[PDB]
Amino acid sequence: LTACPEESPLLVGPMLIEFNIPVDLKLVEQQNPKVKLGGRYTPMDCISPHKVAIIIPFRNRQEHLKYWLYYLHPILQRQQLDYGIYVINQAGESMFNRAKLLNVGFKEALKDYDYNCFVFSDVDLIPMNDHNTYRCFSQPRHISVAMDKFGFSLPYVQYFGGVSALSKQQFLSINGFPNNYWGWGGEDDDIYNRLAFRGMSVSRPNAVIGKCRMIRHSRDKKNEPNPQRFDRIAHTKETMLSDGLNSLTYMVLEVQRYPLYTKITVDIGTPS
Amino acid sequence: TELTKCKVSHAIKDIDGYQGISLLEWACVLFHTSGYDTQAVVNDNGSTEYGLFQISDRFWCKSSEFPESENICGISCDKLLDDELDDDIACAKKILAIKGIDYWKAYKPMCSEKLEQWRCEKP
Ligand SMILES: O=c1ccn([C@@H]2O[C@H](COP(=O)(O)OP(=O)(O)O)[C@@H](O)[C@H]2O)c(=O)[nH]1
Ligand SMILES: [Ca+2]
Repeated sequence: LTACPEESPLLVGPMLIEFNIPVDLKLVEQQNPKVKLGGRYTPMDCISPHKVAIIIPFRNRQEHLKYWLYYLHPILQRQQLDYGIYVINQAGESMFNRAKLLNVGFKEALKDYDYNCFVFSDVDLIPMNDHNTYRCFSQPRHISVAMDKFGFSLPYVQYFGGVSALSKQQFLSINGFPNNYWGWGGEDDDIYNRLAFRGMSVSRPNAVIGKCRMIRHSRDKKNEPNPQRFDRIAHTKETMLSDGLNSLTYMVLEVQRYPLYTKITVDIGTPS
Repeated sequence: TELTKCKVSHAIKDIDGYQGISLLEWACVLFHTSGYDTQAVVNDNGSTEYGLFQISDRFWCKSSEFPESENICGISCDKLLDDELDDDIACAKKILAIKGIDYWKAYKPMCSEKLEQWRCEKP
């Protein structure tokens, strides 16, 4: 009945994150008995004020998800968050639309519980220090701040890709994310633009507690560099009014509830 | 071959200033243009862009698929995929003189402010 402490006493700090030893979900499930059907966990000791929905954009990346789950579940519990895992699976073969799947995650998670915070994470990024809290702050939160891929440094100060968090209000205020970015790149630069045009800046853990590992992979098919990203990124100010939460359309083809997570398959259409 | 900010700034010294562009602006541009990957190859629309600078085979180099390209730079696009940047730099230099920095579309939107961060903090 007690509010959880500002900082959790279960934090372990830096952790070794490797991807050699193959993972067994069933074992992971076993090691994580407190996680309920659909990837929902809520602290039984204290009351967390962080009602977090972790949203993962997805498509043929099951190996990655296994690892994601194995590492994050223990981590999110140590962070004492009231959370749910949501894998938004893009059905079909058209270009990958990261930002639109995240938008869907937001709408679809709100149907299950009244989450107040939203973490958007790619399947291939694992935090290497549990002090890098997966929650919302007074400002929009960029989490995967120092990825191994960029030599544990932030590639550019305007970077908002990888893992980030927005409270429900912060998200709503920018009309959520854009649905019009198909193919790789720029949607995160757009989101960043959106925040700025709404008077919000970006909060970030320092480079040491934000060390992040990214599971290596080959550039995915159907997610090639968007040739228009640069043009689109320059009109955020105007397009953000007509492209976002208020223009989201999709069809839910299937809601799967596994013990460690909830996976939704959706048809979000094609690059119109 | 995935290079880094500093490697890029070191191999690019000779293009600094040309057409008003600094090495800050170049690292910024190259990062968003190629990710600093000398073997980057991106298909756009009926044309392919090559290397660190993503030089198009539509007008700048001769590619096995576009044997009619004006090949303004007079080079085989494939020579833009190795780790010798001299010819990539020379061609870039032609693109600047003839079309200007806006050939590189990342320039205006990503590289118009906050350049301080793009400097290489190493000798
Ligand atoms: O075919 C695809 C392409 C992308 N993704 C998801 O989209 C994210 C984007 O990865 P990207 O290669 O752009 O990572 P970045 O280089 O921007 O860190 C991945 O992490 C996945 O969660 C996926 O699931 N399937
Ligand atoms: Ca070359």
